[PDB]
Amino acid sequence: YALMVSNYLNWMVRNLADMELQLGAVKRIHGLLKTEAESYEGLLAPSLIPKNWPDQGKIQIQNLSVRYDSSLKPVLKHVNALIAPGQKIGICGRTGSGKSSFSLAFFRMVDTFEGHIIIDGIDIAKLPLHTLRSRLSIILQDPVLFSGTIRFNLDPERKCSDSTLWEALEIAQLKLVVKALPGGLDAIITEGGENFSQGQRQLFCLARAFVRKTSIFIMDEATASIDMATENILQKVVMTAFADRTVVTIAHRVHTILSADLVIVLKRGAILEFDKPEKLLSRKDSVFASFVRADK
Amino acid sequence: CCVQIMGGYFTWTPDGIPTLSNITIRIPRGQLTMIVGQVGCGKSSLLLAALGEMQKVSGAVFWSRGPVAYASQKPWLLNATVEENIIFESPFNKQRYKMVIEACSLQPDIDILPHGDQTQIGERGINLSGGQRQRISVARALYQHANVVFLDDPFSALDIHLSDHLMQAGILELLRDDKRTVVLVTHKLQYLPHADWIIAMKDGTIQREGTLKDFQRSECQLFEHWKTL
Ligand SMILES: Nc1ncnc2c1ncn2[C@@H]1O[C@H](COP(=O)(O)OP(=O)(O)OP(=O)(O)O)[C@@H](O)[C@H]1O
Ligand SMILES: Nc1ncnc2c1ncn2[C@@H]1O[C@H](COP(=O)(O)OP(=O)(O)O)[C@@H](O)[C@H]1O
Ligand SMILES: [Mg+2]
Ligand SMILES: [Mg+2]
Repeated sequence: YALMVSNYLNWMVRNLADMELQLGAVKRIHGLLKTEAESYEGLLAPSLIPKNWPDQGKIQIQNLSVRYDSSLKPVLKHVNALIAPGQKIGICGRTGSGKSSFSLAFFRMVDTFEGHIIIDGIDIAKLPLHTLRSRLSIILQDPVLFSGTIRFNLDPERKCSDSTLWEALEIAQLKLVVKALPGGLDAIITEGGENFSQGQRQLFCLARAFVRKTSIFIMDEATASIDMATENILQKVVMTAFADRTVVTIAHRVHTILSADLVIVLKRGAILEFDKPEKLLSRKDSVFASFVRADK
Repeated sequence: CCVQIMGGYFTWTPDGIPTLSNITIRIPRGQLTMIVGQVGCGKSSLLLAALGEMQKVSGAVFWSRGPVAYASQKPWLLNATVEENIIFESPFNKQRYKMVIEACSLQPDIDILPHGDQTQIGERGINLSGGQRQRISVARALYQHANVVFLDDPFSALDIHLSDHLMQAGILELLRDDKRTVVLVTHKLQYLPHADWIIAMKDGTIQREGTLKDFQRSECQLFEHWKTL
C-alpha cells in the first residue's frame, strides 16, 4: 500500500489541479448564468387585446424622452407627433440625430425614461414585449441573414404559402433574380450571406419584413445600400402594394422622402417643423430644403 | 494604360456559370474613375477579380501587382487601436494622420471615444456605428499611401453631410497627389461630373466607358442618370 500511495498520490494531486481548472470554468459559466431582468410580461391583459389589434395604426407620441442606458444622456427628448393612418410619412435628417433611436422607440429597444407612445387605444408601457414585436415589423439599416434556405430565411415557422413568398420576392424585385437561381428559393445562403451582394442581402431583409401582412411598420434607411433604379422601382411598388399600410420611412435618400405624406426632420434631439413635403420645400426655411438642394 | 483586361471571363466556382464574360477594362494612371451599375450587377465582382481573387475562365490582366490599397464593400476592422488599424503598419505621420482623419471628419467621433485615438476597438474592443466603421475603412486606404488606391461603396453608410465632406476633402487630396490613382464605386451619381473615367456595367457585363462624349451617345442610360438629375 506504500507502493500504492507512491503511485497514485501524484495522480491525486494532478487531478486535483486539472479539476480545479475545470471547476473554475464551470464557475465562469455559472457567474454568467446570473442574468438581468428582461421583463417579457407586460402589465396588460391579452384578452383586453383583440387578435388583429393594430387595425388603424394611428400613433401619437408626446414628450417621448429616451436613452439607451440610464448612465447615458437622453438621446431623444420632448418629441410629440400624432400620426394618422397616414399611408406613408417620412423621417429624415443628418446622422446621430437619433432617427434609428426613434425607430427603436416603438419596440421598446430603448429605456424611454420620460414620455410615452400610444398605439391606437393604448400606451407602450404594458404590452408583452413578445406580443409587442410579434404584431409589428421593421427593416434594419444593416442587412443580416440566416444560414439556410429562402423558406427558412423568410419563414422561421412554416405558416405561409409559396405564393406569398414569391409575392414578397416580386414586390421587392427579387423573384426575377430567384428565377435564374436553380434552387427554386431552395438554395443555401451561406454564413450570413456571403453568396450575394450588400444590396442583394438588404433586399432579402426588405422582403422578409414584407412577408408580414402588417399594415403598420417602419424602415431604417433601407435604401442606402440600394442603387437609384431599384430605389425608384421598389419605393413605387411598396407605396402601391402598401397603399393601405402605414409605413414610417427613414431615408438616407431624401429623393425617396419627397413622396411621403409627412416629413419629419430631426436636428439634434427633436423634430423641427414636421410637415408635408411641398410646404417645407417651398418655404425653404427648414433645413430639409438645404438637404434636397445639396442633392438636386 | 494601367491595369486592364482583354475579353475578361471570370467565375466564383469553376463548376457554375462564368460570373464575368467578355469584359474589357482600362484605367489611366493618376485618374479618378468610377464604376456604376445595377445592384448585384457585377461591379464588386469585377474588382475583386482584378485583385486576383476570382477564378478567371479567360482574359489577360496586365498590371502597371502593387500593394493596392483596399476598402471592402462592407467595413471591416482589426481588434486593435483606432490608431492601430488606421496606421496598418505604416510610418506614423502626424501630418498625414490628422489629414486623413479630417478628410474622414472622424475627430468628433474620436473625442466621444473613451480613450479617443488609443481606443481598442473590434470584436474584442468596443462596438460602434457602421458609419464610423465605414469612415475608418476608407481611412485605411487613404493613409495607406499606396500608388493604386481602391474603394468599394465608401458612401453607403454615410449620409450626405459626411459623404460630401469626405469625397471633397479626401478624394480631392488624392487627385491632389501627383499620380495617386484611386478607383471606386458609388450608389449615387451626383459626382459623375466629378469622375474622370467611368465604367458602366449591368448583369455582369461592361456597357460603356468615357466621361462626356461617350456618355452623350446614350439617351437611355443618361436619362436614367437624369432620373435623379
Ligand atoms: N462571395 C461570392 N461568392 C459567389 N458569388 C458571389 C459572391 N459575391 C457575389 N456573388 C454573386 O456575383 C454577382 C456579382 O456581385 P458583386 O460582387 O458584383 O456585388 P455588387 O453588385 O458589386 O454589389 P452591389 O450589388 O452592392 O453593387 C452577384 O449576383 C452575386 O450573386
Ligand atoms: N448602442 C448604443 N449605445 C449608446 N449610444 C448609442 C447607441 N446607438 C446609438 N447611440 C447614440 O444615438 C445617437 C443616434 O443614434 P442612431 O439613431 O442609431 O443614429 P442616427 O441618428 O444616425 O440614425 C448617436 O449620437 C449615438 O451616439
Ligand atoms: Mg441610425
Ligand atoms: Mg459588390
